[PDB]
Amino acid sequence: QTNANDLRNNEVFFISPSNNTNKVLDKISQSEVKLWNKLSGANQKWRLIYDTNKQAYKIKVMDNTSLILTWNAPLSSVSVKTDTNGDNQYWYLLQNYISRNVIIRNYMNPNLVLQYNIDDTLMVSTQTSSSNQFFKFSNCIYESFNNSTCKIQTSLTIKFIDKNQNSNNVTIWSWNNGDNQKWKILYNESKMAYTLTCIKNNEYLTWFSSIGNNVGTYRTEGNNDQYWFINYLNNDASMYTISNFSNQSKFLDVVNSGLADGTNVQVWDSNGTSAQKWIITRL
Amino acid sequence: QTNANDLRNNEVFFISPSNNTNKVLDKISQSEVKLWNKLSGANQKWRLIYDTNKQAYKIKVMDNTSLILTWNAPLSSVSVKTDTNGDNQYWYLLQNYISRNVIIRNYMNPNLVLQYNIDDTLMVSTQTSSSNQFFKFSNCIYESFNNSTCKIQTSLTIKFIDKNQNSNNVTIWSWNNGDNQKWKILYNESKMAYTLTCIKNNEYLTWFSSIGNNVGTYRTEGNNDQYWFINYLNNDASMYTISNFSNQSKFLDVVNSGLADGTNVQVWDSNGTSAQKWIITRL
Repeated sequence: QTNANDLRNNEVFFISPSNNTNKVLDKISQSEVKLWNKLSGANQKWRLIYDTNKQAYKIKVMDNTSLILTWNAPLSSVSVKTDTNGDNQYWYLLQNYISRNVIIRNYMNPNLVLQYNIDDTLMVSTQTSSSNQFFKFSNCIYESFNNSTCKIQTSLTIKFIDKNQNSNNVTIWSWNNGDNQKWKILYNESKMAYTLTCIKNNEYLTWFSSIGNNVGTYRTEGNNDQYWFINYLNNDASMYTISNFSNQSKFLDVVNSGLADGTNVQVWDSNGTSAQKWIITRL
Repeated sequence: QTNANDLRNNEVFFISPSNNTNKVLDKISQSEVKLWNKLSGANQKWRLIYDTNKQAYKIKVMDNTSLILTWNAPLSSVSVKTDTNGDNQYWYLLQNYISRNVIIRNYMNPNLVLQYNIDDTLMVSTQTSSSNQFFKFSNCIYESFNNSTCKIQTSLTIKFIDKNQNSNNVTIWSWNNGDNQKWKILYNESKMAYTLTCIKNNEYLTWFSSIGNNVGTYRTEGNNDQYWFINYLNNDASMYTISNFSNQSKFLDVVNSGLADGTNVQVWDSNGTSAQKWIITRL
């Protein structure tokens, strides 16, 4: 139904066993992983990091530890460990087109794939036709927010994305409960990106690409500068970046990290600062 | 760039080694397969037949022999043999999202995948990280006809799809070299189906689906009855079926198999007759 769960570089996923949508791959401690009941905590979320030479991925937990899924060669166990770029920490993600099921096949020893056991433990094993070696990937951000109305807070202070009443200009402002501060998030299948639609005027959060660096709202023309990528912070699934479809380097940004009402929301070159960190919450 | 090469049930493909797009899997004799340089024979074309229970496919050669790709258990050789629905004749097709490369992994013994050797022979083997176990799949019809102008002959007699002068109607007619007998075929990424635009008037071949069985031409609105699926005959890649996106059971049909100039063209329930068999030729 959607291409939003495709195995894209730099997206974040729940990894579930094919036999149970309510369990997910879960970092349970400093080193151990297991299948666990789905709670949508950061320790159940995994960023894919593709290497184009190997055609394989690293699988990184998003609880801010930066640990990656690791085959404990020469044993049959798996863990989460420091990224040392080991062959044993790379995994092919090879997908069945119809069912969407994926094998997670080790790069160092491609005889071996990830397997889930009856008792919810994980291991690597030689390959069989059992469903205990098939997993599904669901994109966390799409699950959280697609076709949903949201408040969007700057990390800098308790202030939200606000469309001006006279202008179509976007600023940060305190919570009014106003429709000018509420945004309908919707994935576009064809662009493979999001629109954010102000509830007040039913138009798209827009980087005015022609004019300069200003972000406001604008007509629903579907121009390139009206589409956005929404991701978690590189290491941390408690906050989000919002970057523009027209230029990936351009991130939604509070001008000069201004803390007060009315301070302008723009796009700015990618920098890692708190000015470009946001908190999207569903209403 | 295109979803047209996706590993769809009931499509026909060239199967290429990842290291060379000019080579394809070729049935060279009654029982043997080998990589060969890409030519135009139906012995280099393979239909996928998916089993929902197995999550795997049979891979059927299209030279009208009906033979399918077979692991010669317990040896390491492969061949083409009579379809017995053997576990050794089913193959998982598991694909890498970014590169589009596919492993061809045996259902009976999933330790084993198809491998191409430097001498162009094929075998099965335990899995490695080598490019010699990665294949590309290219949809033959898309490669043959996308964005090209074609003539379309009924199998019944040497006559062609023809938009009449005085109406929107389509019939079969003897060849005039007329613009009204020429059809631009173009795949639509969203619909995952083709349009056929009459060169004379820039209109889509269209089933008038609200009011009867008639096929003619109509304005480029992009309605469901203006899109078509183009496939080879189930067994035989010298001829084609053309069926309607609106309702897949409705196939392009020469009314009552009339052989004469002006015989109407319609859609009709799938029945395997010569009236529903066409010959598409690129001009």
